[PDB]
Amino acid sequence: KVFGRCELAAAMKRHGLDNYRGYSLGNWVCAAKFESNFNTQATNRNTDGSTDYGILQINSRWWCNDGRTPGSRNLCNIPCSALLSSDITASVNCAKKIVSDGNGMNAWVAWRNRCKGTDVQAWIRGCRL
Ligand SMILES: O=N[O-]
Ligand SMILES: O=N[O-]
Repeated sequence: KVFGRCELAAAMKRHGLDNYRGYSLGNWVCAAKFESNFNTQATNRNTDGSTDYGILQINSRWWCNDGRTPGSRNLCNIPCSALLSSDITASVNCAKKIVSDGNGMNAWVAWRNRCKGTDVQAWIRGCRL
């Protein structure tokens, strides 16, 4: 599923991401835009053989099991395919664990490079939240 901007913002708010660990809703929408273009089916292979999955491009090296990343961890206790569903519950819950890990949103390369220090509130402007 490819989410609309305000549609994703609303789902993220409903799932409790707005100000989670002090990151405003705009930060999460910005990250999702640049990680996956709001597409829940997005997948990208990393150089080390792991893969990033879903709207927030959650990585199989640490967070999920894709049956092809030998020696990796499954810290969110899910198959990586659960991250590709039209329902973002699994992605959101795993993202909450990731952002709590110690590095905050710097865990997301796209966020650090394209969202951090910018006017992220512009990503939720015009939405009925
Ligand atoms: O969800 N339409 O911006
Ligand atoms: O992601 N474990 O193959």
